[PDB]
Amino acid sequence: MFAQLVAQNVLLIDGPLSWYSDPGLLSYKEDTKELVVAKAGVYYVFFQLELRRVVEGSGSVSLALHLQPLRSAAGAAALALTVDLPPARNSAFGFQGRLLHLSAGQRLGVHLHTEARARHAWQLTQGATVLGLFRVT
Amino acid sequence: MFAQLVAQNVLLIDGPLSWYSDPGLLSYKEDTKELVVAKAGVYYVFFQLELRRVVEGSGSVSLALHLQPLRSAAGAAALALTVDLPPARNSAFGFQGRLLHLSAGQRLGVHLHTEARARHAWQLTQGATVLGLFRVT
Amino acid sequence: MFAQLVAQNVLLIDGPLSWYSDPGLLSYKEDTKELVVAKAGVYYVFFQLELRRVVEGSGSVSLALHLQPLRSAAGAAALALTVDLPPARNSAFGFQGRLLHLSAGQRLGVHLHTEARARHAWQLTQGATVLGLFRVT
Repeated sequence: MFAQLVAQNVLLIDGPLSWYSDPGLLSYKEDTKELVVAKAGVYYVFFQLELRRVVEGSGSVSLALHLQPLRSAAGAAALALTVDLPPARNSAFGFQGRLLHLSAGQRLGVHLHTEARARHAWQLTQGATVLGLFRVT
Repeated sequence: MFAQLVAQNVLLIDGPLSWYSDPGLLSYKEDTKELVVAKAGVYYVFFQLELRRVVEGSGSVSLALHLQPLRSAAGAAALALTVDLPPARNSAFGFQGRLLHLSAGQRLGVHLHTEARARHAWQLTQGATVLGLFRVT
Repeated sequence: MFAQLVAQNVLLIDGPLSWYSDPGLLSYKEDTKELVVAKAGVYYVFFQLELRRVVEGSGSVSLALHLQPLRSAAGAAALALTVDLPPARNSAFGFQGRLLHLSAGQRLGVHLHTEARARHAWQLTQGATVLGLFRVT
């Protein structure tokens, strides 16, 4: 039991990422942009983000994995990655992984936020933003 | 067979980290600040460190995983992470993982060192320093 | 089914890395500098690169994992890591992992490229460049 998805998005538009199964290799829902877990268990979950400067912009970008229905109003992220974008090093890269208890039926969604002096200046390297997981149980 | 711990420490005081089991989810010893492995085997082991600037400080911070009783006077680290702190990007982040042969009964300890022009200026983001592992055997 | 290799190379010479089994712990071929996979399956594959400034140089360094016989003229990398080297932070570090479908008999090779204003100025920290993997199947 495992999965790996690649993000379609290259432009830095805030909100949830759209995914597609990895060509290289539970299921995805294109309508809500939500991965859904079938088997309950402890999963190793990782994601990865590359950025390329395509110009003189700066700031930071954030990925956050949110689990299904929130189950609290607090809205905590199960996984979160921050990457700073230098002003004029034309690339930036983040990797993070950890163990997660996931429930049978639990939807997963990934959100991108960018607080930058130029959201136009950088963009995601196409094919280089990946969410992967496998069951340790 | 797996585990994941979160560091209590936010202040940058040198010496061994204090841990607690992840709320999200072999055993820990609070007295010596040492995780202890029950089953022998090859484990994937990872740790993760986030830092936040809370001011104009700089330098670097280091995490090192040391295995149990040293078994040599050399004192080599099984796992080690270095993160540089820029002077006035208000955050810094390190992730590292690798495969380790671990012995039944082996204690694990994690040490933090900081060589900085202001140890007061940065601190660990609370909940964001994690040590995790699972058996590949 | 797993493996972990450490790179012999410390100097920043372009081309394929030479490896050796991890002292800490399918097979390696010293003649072609190629790891070879025995059992078919989905593997979690990771690599790691540390760099140390040993002087006033700058630029970037790249690792790329290429799979066996190319099977296309395109020559895409299954795994790729980029690390920028600041001019006068005396260290740099990259980690990346993802899930890969690997074929029985498939050779793996890792290539290092450096585009730098001084390839002489930085070098790989000895023992700190690692390629590891384990089967998720």
